[PDB]
Amino acid sequence: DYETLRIRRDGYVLVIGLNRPAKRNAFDKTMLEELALALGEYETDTDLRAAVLYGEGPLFTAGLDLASVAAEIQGGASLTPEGGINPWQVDGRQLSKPLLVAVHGKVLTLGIELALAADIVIADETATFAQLEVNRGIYPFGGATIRFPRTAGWGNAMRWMLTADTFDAVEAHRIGIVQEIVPVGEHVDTAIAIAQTIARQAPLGVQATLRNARLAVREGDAAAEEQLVPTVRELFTSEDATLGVQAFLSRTTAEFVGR
Amino acid sequence: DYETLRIRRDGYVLVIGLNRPAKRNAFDKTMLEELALALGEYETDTDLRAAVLYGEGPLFTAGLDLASVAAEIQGGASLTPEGGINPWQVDGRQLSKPLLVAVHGKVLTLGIELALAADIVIADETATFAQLEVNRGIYPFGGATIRFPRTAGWGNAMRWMLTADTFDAVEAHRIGIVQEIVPVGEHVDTAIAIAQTIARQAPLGVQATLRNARLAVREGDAAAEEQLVPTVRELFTSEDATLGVQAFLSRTTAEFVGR
Amino acid sequence: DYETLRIRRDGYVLVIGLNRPAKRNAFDKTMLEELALALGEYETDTDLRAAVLYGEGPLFTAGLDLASVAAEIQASLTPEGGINPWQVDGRQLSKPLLVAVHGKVLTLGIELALAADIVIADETATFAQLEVNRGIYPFGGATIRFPRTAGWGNAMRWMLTADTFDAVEAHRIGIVQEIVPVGEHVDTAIAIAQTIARQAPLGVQATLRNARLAVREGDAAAEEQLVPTVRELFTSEDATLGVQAFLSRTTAEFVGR
Repeated sequence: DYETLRIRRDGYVLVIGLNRPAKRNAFDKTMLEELALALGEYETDTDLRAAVLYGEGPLFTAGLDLASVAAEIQGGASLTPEGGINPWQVDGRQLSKPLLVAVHGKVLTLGIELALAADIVIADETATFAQLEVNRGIYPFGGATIRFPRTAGWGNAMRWMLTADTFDAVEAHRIGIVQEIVPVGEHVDTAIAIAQTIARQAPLGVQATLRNARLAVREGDAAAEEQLVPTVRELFTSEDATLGVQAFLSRTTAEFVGR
Repeated sequence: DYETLRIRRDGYVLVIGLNRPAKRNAFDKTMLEELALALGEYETDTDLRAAVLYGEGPLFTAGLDLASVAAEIQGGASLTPEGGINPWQVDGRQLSKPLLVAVHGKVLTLGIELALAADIVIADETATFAQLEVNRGIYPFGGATIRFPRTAGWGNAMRWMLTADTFDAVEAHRIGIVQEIVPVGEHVDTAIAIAQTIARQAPLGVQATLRNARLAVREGDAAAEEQLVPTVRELFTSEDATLGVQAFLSRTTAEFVGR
Repeated sequence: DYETLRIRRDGYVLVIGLNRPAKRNAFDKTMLEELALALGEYETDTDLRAAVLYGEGPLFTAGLDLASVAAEIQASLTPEGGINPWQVDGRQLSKPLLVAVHGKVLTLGIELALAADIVIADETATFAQLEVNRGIYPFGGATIRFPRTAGWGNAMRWMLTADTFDAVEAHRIGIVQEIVPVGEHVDTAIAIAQTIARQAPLGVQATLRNARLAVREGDAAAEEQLVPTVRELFTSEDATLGVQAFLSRTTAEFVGR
C-alpha cells in the first residue's frame, strides 16, 4: 500500500505514521499525496471514529522538500489526488471526523500547520517549533496565518511567525497550540488513548460538534446558532440518542453504533 | 415568586441562585422558563446594573434534565416565554447588561455553556466541568460549539468537547473559561464584589462596551470600528460623562446615574 | 526630536519614544498627530523593516488629554500622510510594530499595545481600562481586540470594572508576550525587532497581510490567497537569496524584493 506512511488500526482509531525517517519526514511529492489519500480514505470509512497522526524516527517533520514539488507550487498545481483531502485543509474542505496530532523533536514550518489543522495536539517534552518560512524568503502558506493568531492570539502568533525564532513545548502549550505535554516518547500513546475516548462517544454527536464549530468560523455566529436546535432534533432521532439517554437514566455504560 | 430560583437584590446587583435541590439543579422546562423570565426582567429593570448567577447546594448544575425536555425538543417548541430571554443567548438576542456566573462543584453540559454565555466567570477551587453531551448521544447545543473554541482556542475546546472528559478549575482557568479561582465557598461573594465594582461604573459606558464588543463578533471589525467614535460622542452628551469628568478633576469617585 | 516624540533609527529599526513625561505621556492633539505622521512615514519608508514604540520617563502613557481634543471628537485627528496609530479607521500598518511598556499603561495605552504585533512589558507595568470609570467607554479598539486576544471573559473582567491588573495577568491573558526585568523592555523589543529585520521583508509583509485578511474578510478569503501569494514570493530576489543560503549553509542578506 503506502510507501511513505505507516498505517495501523486500533479498533475505531486510525493511526498514521509519517514514515521517511532517514529524511526526517520531510514532505516530498509522494508523502504529500499519500497523506492526502489516507485522510480522504479516513473521511469516507464509517468504521473509523478518530485518527492519530505522528512521525516515525527522531522528529515529527523537517517541513517541505521543495525540489520534490518545485514544479507543482510554481505552477499552482494541486497535490491532492482524487479522492484525497488536503491534509492542511485550506482549499475549502475540512475533515468531518476528529484528527489528533502527536509531536516530538523539531516541528518545522508545515509541521506547525499540520498541528494547527487538527483538533487535538499532544507533545512530548522534547518538542520544539519554528516557523522558518520568512527566514527562507517566503511565508507560512499552510494556514498558520489564519489559525495561529486565532489559537494563540495575534501577539503570541506574530512573535513566532515574524521572527522565525524557535519555541519549545512549554511555550506551545502556554499559547494554546499544544493541549498536553507528556514524557519523552509518550505522545503517540497519549494521543491514541484520547482518540479511544472520542471513539466511545456517539459519532454523530462528535460529527455535529465539529460541523457546527466549523460553520461558526466560516459563516459566523448567526449561521451556527440557526443550526443548533435543528441539529439536536435530528440527533434525538438517532438510535444513539435513545441508547445514550437510557444509559444515563439506568446509570449504565452506552455502546454507540453511529446511527 | 419563582419555584426553581432563589432571587435577591443587593442594591444595584441582582443575585440569582439555581435551586432544584432534589434534581441537582438540572434544568427542566420550569427552570429554563423561569431563568428566561428572570433575565428578561433584569434586562428591563434600569435599577439593576449587574447580575450574578450561581447554584444553591452542592453543585452549580447537573445540566439538562434530559426529559422533562427531550419530548418537547423532539417536536420543535421554543422554551423562551413571552417577556423572557434565552439565558444561553443563542437565538439572536443577548443581554444588554453584565452577567457574572459563580460556579462550584459539578458544572455539567449547559452549565459550561451558561458560563460561556456570561461576561465574567468565578470558580471556587472545587469546581469541575464536563461537556457530557456526546456521551449521551447528542452534542453541545447551547453555544459551546461557538464560544468554547473562541475562548480556549480550537484544540483546547475540542479536547473537552469531543471526549466528554472531566476537567478541573485549574484547567478551566488556564484555557480562559474561568477568570479567577478562589477558595472553597467564596465564589458567589467574589462574583458579587466584582458586580458591585461594575455597578459603580457608568452604566451607559458599560452597556456600550458590551454592545460594541458584540457587534464586532456579529458583523466584523469594520462594523464595530464604524460605531466607535459616534458612540463615544453620544456618551459625552450624557449626565454621567460630566459626572465622570468632575471626579477625574477632583480625584474622587463618581456617583453615576445611568444617563 | 519632533516635539512630543523622540525618534531614532537603529539600522532597519525605527524607535519611537513618547516624550511628554511632565504630562505623563498623555496624548494631546499634538502627540496624536505626531505619532500619526511618524507611523505614516514608517509605512512608506522601505528602509524600515520594524518599529518599536515606548514611553520616555516613568510610564508608558496616562491616556488621553481630553481637553486638548474635546472640540474635535465632540473631526479626524489623522493628518495628511498620517495613519491612526490605533488603526481603527479601515487602515493598518503593512509592517510590524512592537510596543514596549513599563509603569502605568492606561486607557489608550492598552489599545496601542492591542493594535501592535508584539508587546513586551517590564515587571513594573500595570494596566487599567479606566474609560467606564469616567463616564465613557473604550473607543480605540479594545472592544474588538481585547476579547479576541484574551477571550471574552478575561477581557470583560477588566473592561467592565476599570480595575487595575498587572504584567503577570496581562501576560496570562495574551496581551503581553514577554515580561522582562525592570527597564529591559525597550532593549528586548529592539532585539526582537532586529530579528524581524533580518527576515525577508516581503515574507514578513505577506504574513501580516494574509493574517489581517483572515480577520477582515474570513478564512476563505485568506485561504484563496495562500498559494498565489507564495507563488509571487517564489519569483522574488529574496526567495532566490533564501534558497541560495539554505543550499550553501550561509545566512542570507535579504533586499526586500
